Amino acid sequence: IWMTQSPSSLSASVGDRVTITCQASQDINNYLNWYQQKPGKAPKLLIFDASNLETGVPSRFSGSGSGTDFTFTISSLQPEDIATYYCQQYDNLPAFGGGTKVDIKR
Amino acid sequence: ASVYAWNRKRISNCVADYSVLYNSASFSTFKCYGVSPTKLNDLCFTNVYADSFVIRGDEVRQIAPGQTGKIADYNYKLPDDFTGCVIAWNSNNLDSKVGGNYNYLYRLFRKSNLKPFERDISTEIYQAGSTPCNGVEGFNCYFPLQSYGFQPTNGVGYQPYRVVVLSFELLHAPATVCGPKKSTNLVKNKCVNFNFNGLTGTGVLTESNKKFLPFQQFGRDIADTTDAVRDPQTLEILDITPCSFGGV
Amino acid sequence: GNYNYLYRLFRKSNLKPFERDISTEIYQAGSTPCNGVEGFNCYFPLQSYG
Amino acid sequence: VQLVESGGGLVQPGGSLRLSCAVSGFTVSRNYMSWVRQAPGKGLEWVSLIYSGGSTFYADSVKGRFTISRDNSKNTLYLQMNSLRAEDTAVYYCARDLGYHDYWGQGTLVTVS
Amino acid sequence: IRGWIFGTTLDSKTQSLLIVNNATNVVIKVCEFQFCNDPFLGVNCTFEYVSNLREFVFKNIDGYFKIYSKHTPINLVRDLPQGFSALEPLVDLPIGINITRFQTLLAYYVGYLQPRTFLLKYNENGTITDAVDCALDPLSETKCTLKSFTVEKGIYQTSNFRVQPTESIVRFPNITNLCPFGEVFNATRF
Ligand SMILES: *[C@@H]1O[C@H](CO)[C@@H](O)[C@H](O)[C@H]1NC(C)=O
Ligand SMILES: *[C@@H]1O[C@H](CO)[C@@H](O)[C@H](O)[C@H]1NC(C)=O
Repeated sequence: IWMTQSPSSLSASVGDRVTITCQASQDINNYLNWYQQKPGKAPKLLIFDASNLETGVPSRFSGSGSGTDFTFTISSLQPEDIATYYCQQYDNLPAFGGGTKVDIKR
Repeated sequence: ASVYAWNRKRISNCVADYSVLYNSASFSTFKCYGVSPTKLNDLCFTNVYADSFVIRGDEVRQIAPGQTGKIADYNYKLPDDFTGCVIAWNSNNLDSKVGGNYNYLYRLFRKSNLKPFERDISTEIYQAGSTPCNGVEGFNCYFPLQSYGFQPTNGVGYQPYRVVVLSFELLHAPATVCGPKKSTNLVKNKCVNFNFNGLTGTGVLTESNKKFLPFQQFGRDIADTTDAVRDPQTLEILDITPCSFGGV
Repeated sequence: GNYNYLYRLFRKSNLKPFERDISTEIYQAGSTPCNGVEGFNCYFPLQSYG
Repeated sequence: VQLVESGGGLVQPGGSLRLSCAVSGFTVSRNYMSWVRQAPGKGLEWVSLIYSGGSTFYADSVKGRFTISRDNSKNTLYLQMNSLRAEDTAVYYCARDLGYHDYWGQGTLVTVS
Repeated sequence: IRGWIFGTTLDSKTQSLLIVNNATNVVIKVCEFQFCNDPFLGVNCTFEYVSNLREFVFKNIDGYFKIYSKHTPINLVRDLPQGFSALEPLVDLPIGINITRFQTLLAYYVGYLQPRTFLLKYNENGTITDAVDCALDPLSETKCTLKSFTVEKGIYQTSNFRVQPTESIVRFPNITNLCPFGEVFNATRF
């Protein structure tokens, strides 16, 4: 199962609604997690099981999707959300996505 | 049953027509270790055990001797010297639901791997850290079971599969599970090598004149020689006249 | 893992003394003729040692 | 709650190195514990996992060369690396697996050249 | 009389045969039943089957429970009738449960089998019409050594009589010290 994460880079502004897409080569039910990683820092778990926001993560991050197409939704981007985001297939071979870098729009 | 709570059925005192299994096209996995299912029709066993459960396709490989993983370690484990058969078939049409069937569970945490044929159904809160949980979930305190997500649109690896493991057990007791052991037609007035219920010989079978009792099977002459037999299917008594011979 | 060493796993009858069989005929494990095509119940008689 | 890993260093190809991961607030032997690495400028790659029951598993790129283990008395996870290659150069994190990993260490840097 | 219980403990600790004829239905079970102290009737199962003077023979050989039976009319109260009759086989259970003790479920009579040699007379119709116990008396010994229910006058050699020992004598020298095997197997150097 191949995880295709798109786009590689996306530019957004503070307060925007951001949509990151992770595409699996076939149906993986809801077995997907999302991570956030900032330069020089360890990854941070945001959502597990495709639609369970991890405790303490702000309400902005919203996860949804089922089957073969999954999305991470940041309802209101804040300054500390510019980072790289990774999807990971769960209950399998821990395959990771290529990552999406969210950068400052200008 | 769920894999963590795999059901076991004991088969005893019957005829096991294994052909119905190994001639069936309804099974995608049929792998027997240490035994050929064709030869099972010629063998008897004290007991047979059918361990039935449901997993996902990618986990089917874990149902085999010397295998590791979630299912092998925490749900169902086969011995390294396992003798018997493993049968598995897709059950997407039966165990999947459009909204997702979560009735099937698997054990996600356990303090140690299962021993062969061990069954663990406890719902104890799993203590992942050094703080005792005392039955209360929280940080480092997790439920040991998790539901499968079975939808009809799931990939074949994630689709449900029903698995039955047949194991054979011989004890210090009579073997009561036996194969078919079919028979053939019988011919009279011709020299035949015959094998009735438990006895074998050579001779000519002829219509008899005796009146065997309802419970008598094998005749006997004065000099401890088989004389007549009761045909197991037809309630007729056959005299055994040994085939002609003599000096030249 | 060296798999260059093989062993025959199926045969229609037991070998006679000092008999040597190197044939690669497909063993028909079921009632369906194989016609030289491997598959379900149609096996290559040899298997490699691990 | 913190994961404190150490042992990364510069080493020649074919060399050996053991990484240690001291845990606090979590019992390594009671958890799914993994090593995950990140090559310079690349994404995350899962390396190895040890089950609570003791079973271990490895990514294909490291199979036969890396060994994961743990010490209960020291509450510490280990990654023993042998026959290191240039492509093993990465920051190595140890993480607790709930595949969804919630607790990460700060990472230790391995350079093979 | 209604049925029988066979087993070793018969207290739900090990399998035990239970045979009961409930008034139209014969039922045989081998479950690990929990029995009462006095299991009377109102005035893990490995097998289950469902279907004046009466005689039965129960025995257990090589895991097989043989049950032979015979029925006959009678006009007598105070004792068994004198006469001869053979018992046919009815059941051969492959149960495999070893029995040590048994109990009845309701006047009756109980006897215990012994490994004896018998001479049986089969008539033209295959049925036993008479028997001779080969160890009952000298005449019966002669009958079973000649293999004929009637023996004509004469003197026949049947067996050999030998006295039996009355006491067992064991003699050995009086030595106390243990053999120093330890110094050889536990020797520091070999
Ligand atoms: C056995 O089955 C055959 C038919 O297959 C039948 O004709 C015959 O009566 C049966 N015998 C007994 C003893 O039931
Ligand atoms: C043996 O049975 C036949 C009929 O089956 C009968 O005519 C005969 O009288 C019987 N023999 C005796 C001694 O009663």
